[PDB]
Amino acid sequence: KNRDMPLDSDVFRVPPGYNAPQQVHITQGDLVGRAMIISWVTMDEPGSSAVRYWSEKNGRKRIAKGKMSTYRFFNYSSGFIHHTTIRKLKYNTKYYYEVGLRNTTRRFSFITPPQTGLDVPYTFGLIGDLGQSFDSNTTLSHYELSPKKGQTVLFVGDLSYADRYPNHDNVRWDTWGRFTERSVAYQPWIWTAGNHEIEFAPEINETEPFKPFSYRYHVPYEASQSTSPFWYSIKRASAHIIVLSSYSAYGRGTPQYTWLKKELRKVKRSETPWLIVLMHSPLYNSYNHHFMEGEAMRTKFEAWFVKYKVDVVFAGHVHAYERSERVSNIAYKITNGLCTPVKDQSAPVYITIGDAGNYGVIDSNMIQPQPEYSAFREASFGHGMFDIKNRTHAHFSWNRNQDGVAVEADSVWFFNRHWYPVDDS
Amino acid sequence: TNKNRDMPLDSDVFRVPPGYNAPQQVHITQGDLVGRAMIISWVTMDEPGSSAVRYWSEKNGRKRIAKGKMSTYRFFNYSSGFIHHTTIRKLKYNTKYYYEVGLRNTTRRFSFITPPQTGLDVPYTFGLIGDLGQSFDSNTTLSHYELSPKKGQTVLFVGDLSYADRYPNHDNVRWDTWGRFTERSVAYQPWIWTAGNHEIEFAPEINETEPFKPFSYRYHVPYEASQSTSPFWYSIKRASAHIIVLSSYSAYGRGTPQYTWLKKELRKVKRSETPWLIVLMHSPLYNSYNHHFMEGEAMRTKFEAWFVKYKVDVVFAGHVHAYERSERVSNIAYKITNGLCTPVKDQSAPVYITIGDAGNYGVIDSNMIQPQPEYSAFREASFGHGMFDIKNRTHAHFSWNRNQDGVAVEADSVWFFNRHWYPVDDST
Ligand SMILES: *[C@@H]1O[C@H](CO)[C@@H](O[C@@H]2O[C@H](CO)[C@@H](O[C@@H]3O[C@H](CO[C@H]4O[C@H](CO)[C@@H](O)[C@H](O)[C@@H]4O)[C@@H](O)[C@H](O)[C@@H]3O[C@H]3O[C@H](CO)[C@@H](O)[C@H](O)[C@@H]3O)[C@H](O)[C@H]2NC(C)=O)[C@H](O[C@@H]2O[C@@H](C)[C@@H](O)[C@@H](O)[C@@H]2O)[C@H]1NC(C)=O
Ligand SMILES: *[C@@H]1O[C@H](CO)[C@@H](O[C@@H]2O[C@H](CO)[C@@H](O[C@@H]3O[C@H](CO[C@H]4O[C@H](CO)[C@@H](O)[C@H](O)[C@@H]4O)[C@@H](O)[C@H](O[C@H]4O[C@H](CO)[C@@H](O)[C@H](O)[C@@H]4O)[C@@H]3O)[C@H](O)[C@H]2NC(C)=O)[C@H](O[C@@H]2O[C@@H](C)[C@@H](O)[C@@H](O)[C@@H]2O)[C@H]1NC(C)=O
Ligand SMILES: *[C@@H]1O[C@H](CO)[C@@H](O[C@@H]2O[C@H](CO)[C@@H](O[C@@H]3O[C@H](CO)[C@@H](O)[C@H](O)[C@@H]3O)[C@H](O)[C@H]2NC(C)=O)[C@H](O[C@@H]2O[C@@H](C)[C@@H](O)[C@@H](O)[C@@H]2O)[C@H]1NC(C)=O
Ligand SMILES: *[C@@H]1O[C@H](CO)[C@@H](O[C@@H]2O[C@H](CO)[C@@H](O[C@@H]3O[C@H](CO)[C@@H](O)[C@H](O)[C@@H]3O)[C@H](O)[C@H]2NC(C)=O)[C@H](O[C@@H]2O[C@@H](C)[C@@H](O)[C@@H](O)[C@@H]2O)[C@H]1NC(C)=O
Ligand SMILES: *[C@@H]1O[C@H](CO)[C@@H](O[C@@H]2O[C@H](CO)[C@@H](O[C@@H]3O[C@H](CO)[C@@H](O)[C@H](O)[C@@H]3O)[C@H](O)[C@H]2NC(C)=O)[C@H](O[C@@H]2O[C@@H](C)[C@@H](O)[C@@H](O)[C@@H]2O)[C@H]1NC(C)=O
Ligand SMILES: *[C@@H]1O[C@H](CO)[C@@H](O[C@@H]2O[C@H](CO)[C@@H](O[C@@H]3O[C@H](CO)[C@@H](O)[C@H](O)[C@@H]3O)[C@H](O)[C@H]2NC(C)=O)[C@H](O)[C@H]1NC(C)=O
Ligand SMILES: *[C@@H]1O[C@H](CO)[C@@H](O[C@@H]2O[C@H](CO)[C@@H](O)[C@H](O)[C@H]2NC(C)=O)[C@H](O)[C@H]1NC(C)=O
Ligand SMILES: CCCCCCCCCC(=O)N[C@@H](c1cccc2ccccc12)P(=O)(O)O
Ligand SMILES: CCCCCCCCCC(=O)N[C@H](c1cccc2ccccc12)P(=O)(O)O
Ligand SMILES: *[C@@H]1O[C@H](CO)[C@@H](O)[C@H](O)[C@H]1NC(C)=O
Ligand SMILES: [Cl-]
Ligand SMILES: [Cl-]
Ligand SMILES: [Cl-]
Ligand SMILES: [Fe+3]
Ligand SMILES: [Fe+3]
Ligand SMILES: [Zn+2]
Ligand SMILES: [Zn+2]
Repeated sequence: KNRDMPLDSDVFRVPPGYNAPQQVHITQGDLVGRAMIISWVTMDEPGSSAVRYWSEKNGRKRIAKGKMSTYRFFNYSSGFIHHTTIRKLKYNTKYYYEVGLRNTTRRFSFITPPQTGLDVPYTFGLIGDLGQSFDSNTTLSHYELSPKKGQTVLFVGDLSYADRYPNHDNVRWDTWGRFTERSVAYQPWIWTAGNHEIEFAPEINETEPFKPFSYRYHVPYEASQSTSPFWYSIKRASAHIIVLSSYSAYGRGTPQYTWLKKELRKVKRSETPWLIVLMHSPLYNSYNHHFMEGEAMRTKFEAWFVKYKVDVVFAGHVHAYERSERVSNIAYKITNGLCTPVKDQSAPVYITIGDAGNYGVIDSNMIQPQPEYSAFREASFGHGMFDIKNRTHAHFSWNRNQDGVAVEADSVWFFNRHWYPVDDS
Repeated sequence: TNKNRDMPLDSDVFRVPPGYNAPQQVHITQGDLVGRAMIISWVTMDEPGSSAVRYWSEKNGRKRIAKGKMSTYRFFNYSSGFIHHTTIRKLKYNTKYYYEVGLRNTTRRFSFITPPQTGLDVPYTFGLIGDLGQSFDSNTTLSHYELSPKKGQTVLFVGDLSYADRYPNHDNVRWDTWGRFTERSVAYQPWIWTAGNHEIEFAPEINETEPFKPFSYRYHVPYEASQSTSPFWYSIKRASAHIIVLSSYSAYGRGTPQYTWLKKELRKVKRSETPWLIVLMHSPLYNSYNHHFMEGEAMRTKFEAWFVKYKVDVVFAGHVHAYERSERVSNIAYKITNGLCTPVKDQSAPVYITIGDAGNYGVIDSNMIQPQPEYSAFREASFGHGMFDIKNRTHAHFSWNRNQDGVAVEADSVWFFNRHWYPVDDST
């Protein structure tokens, strides 16, 4: 039943050297891709928050300075968490960066995206509910061996599953950071907050929602004028990506509601044709597990997604894969009986991709027969790839952990809802 | 937009209590779970002053001192005066107490009457006031409440207090005036506070990004007494009623603090101690007015089935500037593809009452969905207030009084039959 990887697993090895940086991870640090947040932990002493970096093209070494933080959770004391934003990066350029400049230096690299534009191709990985089981490791292996070559991971929430351990044993956040480093140190992952990040534990006097996650994983939320790390937007290549918080407030007048309504107004499909929404809890879901948990946010935001021609909504939370038809359920007025989802070519596709591994359990129970709103579903571990070719075409594919790394078990062409709104069913 | 109907600053209801550093904007609310405590609140403008409260019952008369805390805030270019909150505890039930504030310079005296101990057949009269504001209509509603022959003993307040956020930069002076205006009631009987959308004051354009800041500095609630982690949701018991206060503009997704709190809190209700189970929220789950139609749908998906499972007697809300009383219905059978989305009569469900018509800034919400739906019993766009008069464990009498009527006329009334002790069809 415990399918979590043991503490002495190779993927959790501590990088050697006195105060060697560990749990190194990067994410986009600005609105348009010219910056990068570099994050890592030192365990032996605070160390330096400086990052040394240079482009392959110019080879000029520069230093950026950041900030160190620590937290406590019950009887756990963290190591020294560093976050440093490197700025004014050149587009479409390979950079190297080094952390741990005082004692044990470690070097990594990333490639900045091209400048935002109509036809800029870009390959997004889709990972959800990863955890640290053996299944999780297989999914990560399949992602990094994919011939499609993902360039940025859109991560739809539920990271370490540390909160399943006694007192949320936050050592299991540290192991998760060491395990995922082999990917996220070299390409950004775009973070969404899920229910396993809430860690609301009044019984051990831990009452601040999202505390361990928010200390460890920073996002560039001020760059889209959000007032909270849990909802924010970034642009990358031909995509505008909106990250939402299933477990924050979204009533009319609340910060998240206000921010999203204004952010949708700011989207420019003439600059980023692909409009992508990330959230943890799926609004369309025909699995037994968490059935209808997404109704609340759906009543608030579904009609806006249709009005603004969102291309696709990605969610996790359900430990399985599902791809909806383009559907809407926005005509209900309490007493008019109109509560059945209908085919709606102006609506986004809703994809559930929470099947990366969690702690080793798949959600296999489905409502039968498959409802008309659901196009394809399967209870298998795996990951997705959203591969943009240009302003009109993107190719989505789903890869199963039991298939070869080059095998797509589901795949479908997306026709852009703004630039090429022809029926893609 | 809209003609300015707010009472002007030199109005008599806004007069400053005289004397150097005289306490103003005095208000009280229940300070504990069961009614043996009171939070005393007030503002001093000239200097910090003392947070001490001198209090004594009229029977014995032994004078005691409770020590509280002082705080201040800024909002854009506004700086608050000095805000005091002080909790008097271990009071005797059903007892008149005198209390005094301003002990260093200008003392002012007030009084309150503690409720009886909680119990199955304890009568008690609650006023219902929503979306009050500080227009001339607001002043009439409060006058009608004060003059009611039924004698309200505690106000259940369903949100939208001062409407200060309608002024430029939310001119927080209009919080002070509202405090001075409502003192003539709330300094002498508790008002039970619910947070509405006008308390959010989310104003990133002037760098004020902390939800509820002015409200939460000025109005405290005994939220830790029900083991809540936030002032915006909590519960209290008073006489024969168990009152649950919820926050429409906080998170209530599964696993969130409020959601988790409410689910545990409902399990603590014991209808043999407090037979009347009452919920307050700002945004109504049932509402057949065009203004804010279906805004309550999100919370309804999370909580309506719980209200029916625990046989809540009544849910009070404001937000819509009008009056409405539902039938006992539920709409909890929907499963996406089973097509069951019409409310049905359900004798385990509460009655939903919208009572957000106390005045606001002088505007009534008169556009209604047509025809009146089956789930709506009575609706009318008039300014007024309600009274929930508990007689015993089986009967409570609700009445609605209109500002255009005499203070003793009820344009709507209905006997509530208790859902635990007497679940009889009380419709119409
Ligand atoms: C943060 O708080 C956590 C919760 O308190 C700490 O974890 C607890 O740490 C205590 C140690 O103080 C553990 O208790 C001990 O468990 C010993 C284990 O022996 C077991 O080994 C065999 C292996 O085959 C088992 O099959 C069998 O169960 C056997 O008992 C035990 O020998 C000790 O007696 C001791 O106390 C046990 O006895 C009590 C007396 O009645 C029992 O009531 C109780 O069941 C105790 O287990 C405890 O198990 C552990 N709890 C959990 C949930 O993990 C944590 O401590 C840190 O982590 C643990 C795992 C240890 O390594 C500990 O040394 C370390 O400090 C705290 N962390 C920090 C940083 O402070
Ligand atoms: C935006 O991106 C999308 C997705 O990539 C583009 O759509 C693709 O466009 C390419 C062309 O650029 C299409 O590939 C071409 O397909 C034809 C037809 O293939 C079929 O028929 C063959 C016989 O006719 C058959 O043998 C074959 O197996 C298949 O069944 C191929 O003939 C063609 O290959 C030949 O031409 C190229 C070009 O010189 C040579 O290099 C080859 O050696 C061959 O001689 C080529 O592979 C592809 O099918 C499209 N994909 C999809 C999913 O539609 C899109 O292009 C635009 O839209 C398509 C539909 C066409 O109208 C394009 O011409 C058009 O540009 C991109 N949009 C823009 C504006 O670029
Ligand atoms: C972690 O990294 C710091 C900074 O690089 C180390 O501190 C530095 O250690 C050097 C030893 O190689 C010190 O310089 C040496 O001084 C001698 C004569 O004093 C000179 O020949 C020449 O300048 C040498 O480089 C240097 O002063 C020191 N810098 C400080 C303390 O700011 C640190 O070394 C460890 O801590 C210091 C306090 C010493 O005790 C070292 O022996 C010890 O290894 C590094 N820490 C570890 C654990 O490796
Ligand atoms: C508001 O209330 C404060 C506190 O009561 C007043 O300040 C206090 O004034 C006392 C004199 O009335 C000061 O007396 C001190 O104690 C003994 C007697 O107990 C004196 O014999 C001795 O000389 C001390 O000075 C007391 O120090 C002072 N407390 C403070 C300042 O914290 C205040 O009075 C105003 O300020 C004081 C300083 C005097 O100048 C008064 O004339 C003046 O009115 C009160 N303010 C007002 C406007 O009423
Ligand atoms: C709880 O409180 C309700 C409301 O006050 C009680 O119901 C009321 O009981 C009164 C008896 O004390 C009734 O008054 C009498 O009415 C007749 C007309 O039929 C008059 O001629 C007579 O002079 C009295 O005025 C009153 O009508 C009634 N009100 C309602 C709305 O029903 C209730 O009493 C209990 O239930 C009622 C239905 C009767 O069975 C009563 O006998 C019985 O005690 C109170 N319940 C409890 C448990 O205390
Ligand atoms: C708000 O409503 C209240 C209650 O209806 C009004 O109170 C009335 O105003 C003052 C007290 O605030 C009282 O004034 C009295 O009348 C003469 C003037 O004719 C005055 O000179 C006397 O000294 C005396 O105090 C009046 O009796 C009182 N009425 C009551 C308590 O029933 C208040 O005016 C209203 N304010 C606004 C702005 O609408
Ligand atoms: C997780 O998956 C990786 C990648 O498949 C495994 O990496 C292997 O590590 C061993 C020793 O650590 C090497 O000898 C192999 O060459 C690696 N395999 C590949 C394909 O690179 C890793 O062992 C897995 N860890 C766990 C705990 O399952
Ligand atoms: C379907 C028609 C348009 C959608 C709803 C817009 C109309 C609501 C605005 C209003 O007419 N009234 C209330 C109000 C005040 C201030 C902020 C509000 C934010 C959201 C809501 C109300 C607010 P009110 O002024 O009555 O308090
Ligand atoms: C059966 C005991 C063995 C281990 C149990 C640990 C499983 C926790 C994580 C999980 O497997 N499921 C979460 C979940 C499941 C069921 C109900 C839930 C209700 C509220 C929130 C989450 C819920 P998750 O958030 O991951 O879906
Ligand atoms: C305060 O006001 C506006 C917020 O929209 C902005 O121009 C200014 O930079 C803000 N100051 C901050 C965020 O420090
Ligand atoms: Cl270092
Ligand atoms: Cl809402
Ligand atoms: Cl939810
Ligand atoms: Fe999960
Ligand atoms: Fe209102
Ligand atoms: Zn989840
Ligand atoms: Zn309102």
